[PDB]
Amino acid sequence: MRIPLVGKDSIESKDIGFTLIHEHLRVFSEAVRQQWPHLYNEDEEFRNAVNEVKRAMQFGVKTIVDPTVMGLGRDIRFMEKVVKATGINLVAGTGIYIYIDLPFYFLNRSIDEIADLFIHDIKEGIQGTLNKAGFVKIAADEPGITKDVEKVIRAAAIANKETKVPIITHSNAHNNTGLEQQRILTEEGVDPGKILIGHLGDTDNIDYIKKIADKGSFIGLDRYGLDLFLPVDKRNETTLRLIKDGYSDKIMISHDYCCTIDIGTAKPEYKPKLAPRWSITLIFEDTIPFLKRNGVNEEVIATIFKENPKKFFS
Amino acid sequence: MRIPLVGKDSIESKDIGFTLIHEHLRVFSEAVRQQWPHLYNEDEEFRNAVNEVKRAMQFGVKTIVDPTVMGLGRDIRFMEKVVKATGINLVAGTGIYIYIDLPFYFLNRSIDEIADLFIHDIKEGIQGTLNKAGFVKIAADEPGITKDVEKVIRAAAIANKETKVPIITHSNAHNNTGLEQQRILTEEGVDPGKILIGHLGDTDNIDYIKKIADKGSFIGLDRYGLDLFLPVDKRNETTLRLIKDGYSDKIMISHDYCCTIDIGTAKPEYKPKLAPRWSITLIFEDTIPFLKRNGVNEEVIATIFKENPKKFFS
Ligand SMILES: [Co+2]
Ligand SMILES: [Co+2]
Ligand SMILES: [Fe+2]
Ligand SMILES: [Fe+2]
Repeated sequence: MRIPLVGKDSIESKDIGFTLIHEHLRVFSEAVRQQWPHLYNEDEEFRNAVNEVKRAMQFGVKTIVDPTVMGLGRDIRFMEKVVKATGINLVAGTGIYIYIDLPFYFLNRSIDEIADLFIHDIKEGIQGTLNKAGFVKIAADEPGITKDVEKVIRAAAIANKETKVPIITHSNAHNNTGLEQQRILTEEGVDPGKILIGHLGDTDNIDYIKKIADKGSFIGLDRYGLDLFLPVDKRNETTLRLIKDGYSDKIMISHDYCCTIDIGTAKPEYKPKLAPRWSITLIFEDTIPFLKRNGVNEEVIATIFKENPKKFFS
Repeated sequence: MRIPLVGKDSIESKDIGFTLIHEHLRVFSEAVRQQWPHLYNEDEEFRNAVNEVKRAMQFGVKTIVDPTVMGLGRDIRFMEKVVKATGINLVAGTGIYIYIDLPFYFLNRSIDEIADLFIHDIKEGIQGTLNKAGFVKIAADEPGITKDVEKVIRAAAIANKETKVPIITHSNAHNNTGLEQQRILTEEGVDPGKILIGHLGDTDNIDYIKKIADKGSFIGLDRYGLDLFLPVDKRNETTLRLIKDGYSDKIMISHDYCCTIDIGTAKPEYKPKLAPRWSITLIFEDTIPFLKRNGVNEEVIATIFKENPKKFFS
């Protein structure tokens, strides 16, 4: 009776268990898939998602939070089927993922109208189902905090204030967008501890990363495996340094893995150089063992993957 | 047989008859409708489109060309439903409607891959049906010819050269985008006579409009009713001037009417202010009568609404 789950009764936050806070069962461009269905294979997508979730569960993952929202091809019914086939705790979200402008629908519509969409998903349910959103996802990237990006951020703040769900962000680690997202959300009255500023693991600039944590928000070291953003070894070094400097209670770790994704960058022939070891279980194979043999106590692991998510959703 | 029609056998261009070259049965943002179905009412959308098309047919319209493509919510099955209900000849298109960047799908994809999508729709069919595209639609607006906009234009050229279908554009009448579209397409080897440069009726700058006509392309005086872009009377004066100057061989006229559109700008409360007399039959009620009492004969009306679309699709 707190965190809504796809295809299940809602759960208390104290019962979330070991959590992967940022993974995607499937990502696609809504307009492309609608216009050219021949490009997609739902059987393969389902197979890939089920296989990955099953392996995560074998490593002890109890809950997966999937920030696929408008602009990334959120499909609650696809998510339902994956849950059915695996028994995973899956937290679905609402929100809008844009880099520049909103869809034309939003021309001459207020921030209130946008927030209403989020509240609908949180209180009523997603895409005509009774599966409810457990959080709001927003984005900004290379283009910075544009007018429309800002509208979406302020709409997310309204939704959090009304429903108490936390906010997960996508940011670009190199241009201050994460710090700006946090600033705007907190100014709108969002509790800093209800914000996860995403993709900060894409940089080794620990001074910037600590600024965000210092202002009270979780920091997303959340793209493990995506070497094109930052290699695994450098991520590991950065994660280890943050832990040693006392930032464990702010750290969240994940892969941002896409069991299937439709962008051209994700073509199989680019995998070897861009993301050779990227999968939903890389941290069990590399990161966690690495931390443990570099003096990191098990209590820190519990904090990052259990306590922090519990707090985020409380 | 030459021009494919939705839900009908293809027709020869000589049988196209009185044509509205740019009208929309329904426009929506794909991602918004997919994520928040509660905002839409397909019954109402269907009724609106059927009612408008029936009135157009009563006034002698034989064929409607509907350039709703990716980015505007093309839905071939909705189009089929309207054809069945009305008996209209409906030409559907392929293409991409963007102002700034392509959907993320297109990250690291070639211009050829884009063209392949268009060729698929033209040669195989649209959205898994046997209804084929009869033209390619591209756009550019206030942001100008961005890198991604330019890719789409060049993709349209490949599609035209390969399949001979014509190209219809959306442009901004005030920033030279129409002229640039024409230049890029012709430089790629597209026959200027297979291009309609759209939304030129949004300006009363006849020197600009004539520049495009002189270069061999049709000029889209195609937003009659949309006063916020240019009021009916000034459009009429511009149209009449171009006709008196001898340009009826390049003129195409339409409303760009949307029987339903989901953008906030089109909320009913704004209609009286922005587009009070906008509908799919305005040119029958105002424009054509206006031209006639200004000495324009039935032959010129025939050239614009029958002969020009015939040539365009030949
Ligand atoms: Co992201
Ligand atoms: Co247009
Ligand atoms: Fe993500
Ligand atoms: Fe249009």
